[PDB]
Amino acid sequence: ALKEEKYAARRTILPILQAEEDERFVSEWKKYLEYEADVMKDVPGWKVGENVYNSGRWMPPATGELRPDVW
Amino acid sequence: PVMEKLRMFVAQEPVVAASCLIGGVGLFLPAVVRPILDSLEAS
Amino acid sequence: KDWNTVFERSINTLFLTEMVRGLSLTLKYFFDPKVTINYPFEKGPLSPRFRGEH
Amino acid sequence: YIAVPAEILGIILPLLLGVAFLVLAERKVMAFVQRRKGPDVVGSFGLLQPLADGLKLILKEPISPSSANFFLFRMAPVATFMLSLVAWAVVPFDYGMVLSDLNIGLLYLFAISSLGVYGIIIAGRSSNSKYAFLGALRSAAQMVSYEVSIGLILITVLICVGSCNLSEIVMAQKQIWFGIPLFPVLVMFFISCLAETNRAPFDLPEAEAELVAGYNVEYSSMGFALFFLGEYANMILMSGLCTLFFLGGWLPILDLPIFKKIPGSIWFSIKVLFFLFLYIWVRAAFPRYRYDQLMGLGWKVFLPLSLAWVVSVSGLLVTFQWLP
Amino acid sequence: MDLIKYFTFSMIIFILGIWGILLNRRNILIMLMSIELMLLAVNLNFLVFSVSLDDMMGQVFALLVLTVAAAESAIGLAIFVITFRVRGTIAVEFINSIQG
Amino acid sequence: GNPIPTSAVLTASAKHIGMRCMPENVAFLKCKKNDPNPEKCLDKGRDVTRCVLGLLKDLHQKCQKEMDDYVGCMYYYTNEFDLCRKEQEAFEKVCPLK
Amino acid sequence: MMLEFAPIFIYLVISLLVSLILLGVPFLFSRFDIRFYLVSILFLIFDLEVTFFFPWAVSLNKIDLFGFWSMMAFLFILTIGFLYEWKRGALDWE
Amino acid sequence: ASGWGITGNKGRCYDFWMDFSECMSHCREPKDCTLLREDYLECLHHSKEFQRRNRIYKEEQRKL
Amino acid sequence: SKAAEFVISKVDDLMNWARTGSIWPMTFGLACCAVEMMHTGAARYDLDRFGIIFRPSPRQSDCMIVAGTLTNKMAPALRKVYDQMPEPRWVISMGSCANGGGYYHYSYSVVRGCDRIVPVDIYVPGCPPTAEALLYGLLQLQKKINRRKDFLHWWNK
Amino acid sequence: MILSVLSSLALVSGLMVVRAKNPVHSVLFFILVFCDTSGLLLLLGLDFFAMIFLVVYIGAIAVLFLFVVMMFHIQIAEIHEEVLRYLPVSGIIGLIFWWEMFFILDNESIPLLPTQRNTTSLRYTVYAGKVRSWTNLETLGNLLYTYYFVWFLVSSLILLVAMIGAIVLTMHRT
Amino acid sequence: LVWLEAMLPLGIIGGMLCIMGNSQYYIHKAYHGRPKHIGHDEWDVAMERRDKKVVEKA
Ligand SMILES: C[C@@H]1CC[C@@]2(OC1)O[C@H]1C[C@H]3[C@@H]4CC=C5C[C@@H](OCCC(CO[C@H]6O[C@H](CO)[C@@H](O[C@H]7O[C@H](CO)[C@@H](O)[C@H](O)[C@H]7O)[C@H](O)[C@H]6O)CO[C@H]6O[C@H](CO)[C@@H](O[C@H]7O[C@H](CO)[C@@H](O)[C@H](O)[C@H]7O)[C@H](O)[C@H]6O)CC[C@]5(C)[C@H]4CC[C@]3(C)[C@H]1[C@@H]2C
Ligand SMILES: C[C@@H]1CC[C@@]2(OC1)O[C@H]1C[C@H]3[C@@H]4CC=C5C[C@@H](OCCC(CO[C@H]6O[C@H](CO)[C@@H](O[C@H]7O[C@H](CO)[C@@H](O)[C@H](O)[C@H]7O)[C@H](O)[C@H]6O)CO[C@H]6O[C@H](CO)[C@@H](O[C@H]7O[C@H](CO)[C@@H](O)[C@H](O)[C@H]7O)[C@H](O)[C@H]6O)CC[C@]5(C)[C@H]4CC[C@]3(C)[C@H]1[C@@H]2C
Ligand SMILES: CCCCCCCCCCCCCCCCCC(=O)O[C@@H](COC(=O)CCCCCCCCCCCCCCC)COP(=O)(O)OC[C@H](O)CO
Ligand SMILES: CCCCCCCCCCCCCCCCCCCC(=O)O[C@H](COC(=O)CCCCCCCCCCCCCC)COP(=O)(O)OCCN
Ligand code: SF4
Repeated sequence: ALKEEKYAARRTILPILQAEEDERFVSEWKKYLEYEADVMKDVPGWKVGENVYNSGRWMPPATGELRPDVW
Repeated sequence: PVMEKLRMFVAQEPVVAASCLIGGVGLFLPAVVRPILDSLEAS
Repeated sequence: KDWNTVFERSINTLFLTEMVRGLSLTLKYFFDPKVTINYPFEKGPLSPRFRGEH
Repeated sequence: YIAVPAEILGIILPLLLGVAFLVLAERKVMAFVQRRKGPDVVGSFGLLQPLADGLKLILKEPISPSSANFFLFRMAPVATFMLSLVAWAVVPFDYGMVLSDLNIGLLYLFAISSLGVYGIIIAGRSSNSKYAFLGALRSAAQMVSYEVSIGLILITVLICVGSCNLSEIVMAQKQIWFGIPLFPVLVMFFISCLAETNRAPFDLPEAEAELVAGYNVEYSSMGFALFFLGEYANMILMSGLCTLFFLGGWLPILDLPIFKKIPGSIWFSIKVLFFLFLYIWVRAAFPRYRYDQLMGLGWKVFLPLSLAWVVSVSGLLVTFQWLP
Repeated sequence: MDLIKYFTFSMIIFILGIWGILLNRRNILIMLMSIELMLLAVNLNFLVFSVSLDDMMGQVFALLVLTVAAAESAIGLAIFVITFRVRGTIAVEFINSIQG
Repeated sequence: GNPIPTSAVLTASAKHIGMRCMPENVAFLKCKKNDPNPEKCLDKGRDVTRCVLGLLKDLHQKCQKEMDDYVGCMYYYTNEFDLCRKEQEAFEKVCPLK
Repeated sequence: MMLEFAPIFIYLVISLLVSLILLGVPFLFSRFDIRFYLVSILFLIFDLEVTFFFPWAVSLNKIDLFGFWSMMAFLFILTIGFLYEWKRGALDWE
Repeated sequence: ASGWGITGNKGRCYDFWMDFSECMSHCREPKDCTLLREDYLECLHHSKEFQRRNRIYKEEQRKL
Repeated sequence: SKAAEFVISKVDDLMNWARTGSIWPMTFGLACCAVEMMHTGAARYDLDRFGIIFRPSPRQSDCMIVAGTLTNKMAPALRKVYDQMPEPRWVISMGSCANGGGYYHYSYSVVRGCDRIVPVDIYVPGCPPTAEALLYGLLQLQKKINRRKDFLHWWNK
Repeated sequence: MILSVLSSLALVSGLMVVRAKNPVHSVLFFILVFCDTSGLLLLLGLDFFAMIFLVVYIGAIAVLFLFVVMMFHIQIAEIHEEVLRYLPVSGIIGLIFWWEMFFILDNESIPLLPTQRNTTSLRYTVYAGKVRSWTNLETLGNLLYTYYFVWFLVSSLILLVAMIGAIVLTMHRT
Repeated sequence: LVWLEAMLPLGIIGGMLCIMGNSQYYIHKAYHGRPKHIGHDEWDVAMERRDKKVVEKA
């Protein structure tokens, strides 16, 4: 019961934390897209922020670190 | 006449007999008592 | 021989009953006074017949 | 992280002092049972005896016999001493009083225990002495044999708790100390701890008078002291583990405000002291088994009983749905 | 670069096992040890892939492979022991009588 | 004025938040379930954030002292409810969950 | 999280240093017994038994009756092996 | 492909896997499921993503 | 050097205190004198209380007590055990037999004093010396150890 | 860098496994290799496997190897041989394996070149999976005994075979 | 009452254990500003990292 109390507490404040994180990531992604537009200016055939997945479904950017979340 | 053979086994191997009884209780409870408790809960 | 005596033997073997008495009377001497002599301030007893240095 | 070394030293140095005084306490209690005094000249009430013995040891010339395993011979005591030290990183003394709050702490302790055998084996083999080698082999076999029962008892506690975190194991005993329902398991654990630390009535390396040479017979000066210190630190650790698993660690005896006044570290210390006293008392009370007898006890008595307790506890908790 | 570095670690362990087979023609105990090294490298390969792919199958199989490694070493060392007992030596010239 | 919405403040107020911002929370979670893309969920996030910050300001206005003590203890014990029962009761007696 | 393992490493380094200091300051002023192999084999088997017990013990609340009986079958096989060893005299050191 | 994630949730690439499998379960020619298959493999290895980002880094190193 | 000598003497006092407070004899229990030695270690006199702990291996020993008659057959064994003792080390000769051959002096099989085989620091007279006499001899050994100035002699060498 | 350190330690320790003249020394170096492997496992976040590698590989398997090798008392004459004449055959076989097998992942798993820009801000955090995190231990235990229990039991059969074989091949009852 | 001599070394051991607990507890508290929290999981770490921003950027 003690654990469920803590876990319910985490559940009620989840949406606001997620919304904050979403706003942060969107702003950072816009900045990175402007950066890529500048760097790849004068490279023909480019498309800024092209989705590499054919389905077009959204995935977070891959990081190239095997297990970053545990450290 | 296997009723003092078990007596003799218990007298000579108390540790093995105790281990068998303890583990047998641990096996008997989920095998028999748990389905009974599950059945009484359904009704 | 009998279920009661076999049970009593099994319990005594499993519960180390006879090991308890040794622990108890070792513990009894723990609180009693000690026999050690505080040499050289205190000495052991000797008799007028003691054969020491010529 | 800059303050981490200070915490580590605040663990290691008082532990070494505690070992030095555990040796003195063993001598004192043994003497008092034997109606004598034990150390009482070197310092008041003999309280300076450990410092004098340590000073003597460091001022003793090392021997290092002309063996072909010069490196291994000196590294074996280092290995056993370091292993005795590092188990304390995960030991909690009170709520939040622990260096490493490992989620896998129980298995980590099991791993350290399993590693302890190598110092003894390497000391026996590297010493270039058939007696030391044979004694080391026998001691190693005894330790691995009783490690099985220790692991199974660990599993019994784990089934009750549902987490390998030592602090969680302590806090799971707020309702009742595990030593009450699992009292035979606690007795089994204490005996297995005696055998695992090569302590009486299982102290083969101490049986020189029985034509059984110990694994450290060729050692002098500080290698021998390292072996001794590791052994006594492991005794303190086994007492601490008995306290954590079955006597509720830092918890008070009764959940009452009168008992909650005194800090949890003091509760933990008092329980550890009780178990150390039992170590000494047992050494004072009984003769020792032969090697073959204790091996038979390890494999024929404690393993079957430990496995049976695992089965019984798990079956009972599953049946009535009392699992964590 | 993480995944290439984790994979080359296990890869050097595997190549070391292969080299130990190649370099130990008079020492079959080390040949057994080299085979364990290869098995350890494969086990590491399963664990790394499990993390990289976010999949548990690599972890289940790693545990089972550890069981196989243990049984393999037990039986192999028994066979080594009985070979030594029969011959009184472990030299390779005393285990070459079956040929042709 | 407006309390800094740190982990301590949010965790201490979590029960009030769950009782008060339930519709916004559920709507946000449904939209996240349908689409994990953060851009396609910003509106529901703003609704959630406004509800939560309004409730935070309200609770600060009603019981300032009890809220301060409860938040302070929660931060001191890293949001461990068990070590904070007294001030939790004091906070809930003056700022009822309703 | 693996954060808690870092103090263990620093602790190991410090313990090693203490060991070297203590050990280094005084430098300033053909009979094969098969029963050991057999006890090693038994320890290996029951070591793996404990290994497999750990996840089971922490997972009992989720695996329920099926997991309990599967582990029981595992133990039944291993205990038949143990009975075989017991009868054959592998556990006797006399 | 299994769906069991290493942290106790659905695996990262399992929805891609299931789309690919469901496509192949009724398309008599595997070339009709090529796009979903390469999406699954891209989720496993991120090859095209990292290649494109390396192109960006390359152009940055060229223009500096 | 008005400051170096004081620190040196303090160091030597610390070394002597450590070495007198922890004397770990190995017993060469040869004959009747070993029984009185056992009594010295027993409860009435309690050599433990002086820090004296008896060791089984010469490797962990600082002192050898020769308690009893030394025969010609045994002499090589005594010398080899003495040669395994790490420095610093001392030898106590206990009883007339070990001191000078005693009642067996004129025998064809007896070493006429263990000081023909090993250097002796203290001679404890008696046949056997009482347990208290052995304790007095051990206190004389402490007195001899307390004249050592190892650090000072090495500083000047 | 840290993986460079651990890989270098593993490389040297493994060479010592395969090249030490004394087999007891080989067993000890093998133990160093397993310690380094455990370090890598801790880097991957697999603490259960990191501990189990110590318990089983070092605590049980290496102990078995050490007991057997120590009681063998192998003389170096029985297993000595010069290895200078193997350098070429190891060179081709190693190179071919090196060129093929250290780089097999490169075409499938192309590394991300680390740039002079902070990509850490593009890490997206999903708090939903963080409400109730599972340990490596409980994630494995959720699967071993229910969904894949047959493989578990077959492994038990393998261990039973090991026990029977150990008895039948070596037992000499007094 | 002579047996009280033996209780002094045991009391010293107990005090040593109390030190190994409390000294490491107070050093951690002084450095981090609050006592160590048992059971720090992914959620708590994410909370602390986000709280650094929510505090410093205010
Ligand atoms: C019982 C017996 C006794 C014996 C025994 O057991 C048995 O005892 C056992 C005891 C064991 C030791 C226990 C413990 C460790 C520590 C571990 O070492 C941690 C290393 C990890 C953690 O390191 C950092 O982790 C976080 C950063 O990641 C830090 O967080 C910050 O950053 C956060 C984010 O901004 C902020 O939010 C936070 O606020 C902020 O604080 C955190 O502080 C810090 O710890 C991994 O880190 C690396 O990994 C990176 C990824 O690969 C590498 O990145 C690089 O490559 C990238 C491209 O790939 C490029 O993009 C990058 O630019 C480029 O740098 C890079 O090399 C490096 O970072 C190494 C293993 C070892 C020694 C064990 C050995 C084996 C034993 C001796 C066992 C032994 C067997
Ligand atoms: C031979 C020689 C002789 C001499 C010698 O050596 C040997 O002899 C040796 C013998 C040694 C003494 C032994 C013991 C102590 C006690 C210790 O003092 C208590 C430890 C502190 C923390 O630990 C507690 O707290 C834990 C958490 O609650 C308890 O856990 C609970 O909860 C768990 C979970 O539910 C359950 O599982 C547990 O069962 C349950 O108990 C844990 O048990 C308990 O110990 C006391 O804390 C307090 O101090 C705080 C300061 O900040 C104050 O905080 C306050 O102020 C904040 C700011 O505003 C606000 O935010 C806060 O809200 C607000 O509270 C406040 O006063 C109060 O908290 C002080 C050190 C001393 C004297 C040692 C000195 C040195 C020696 C004399 C040695 C000496 C050298
Ligand atoms: C040292 C102890 C030895 C113990 C030996 C005795 C027990 C050995 C195991 C024998 C098999 C089970 C016997 C127990 C009968 C009671 C089974 C029972 O109660 O039924 C449960 C189901 O029990 C089982 O089905 C488990 C069977 C265990 C598997 C035993 C193996 C049998 C053959 C397997 C074939 C695979 C090939 C073998 C490979 C070697 C009902 O559970 P549920 O359907 O309501 O929900 C499932 C669960 O609660 C949620 O996860
Ligand atoms: C608050 C105080 C807490 C104290 C905690 C620690 C307690 C003190 C522990 C130390 C006690 C003294 C230790 C020295 C004795 C060591 C020698 C042990 C020898 C031994 O194990 O003998 C075996 C029986 O004991 C055993 O088997 C031991 C295990 C007993 C477990 C009991 C198992 C069944 C219990 C009944 C449970 C039923 C209820 C649940 C359903 C049988 O071997 P043998 O060869 O000596 O045979 C001869 C029998 N005369
Ligand atoms: S001196 Fe006397 S008491 Fe001592 S051994 Fe010789 S005869 Fe026996």
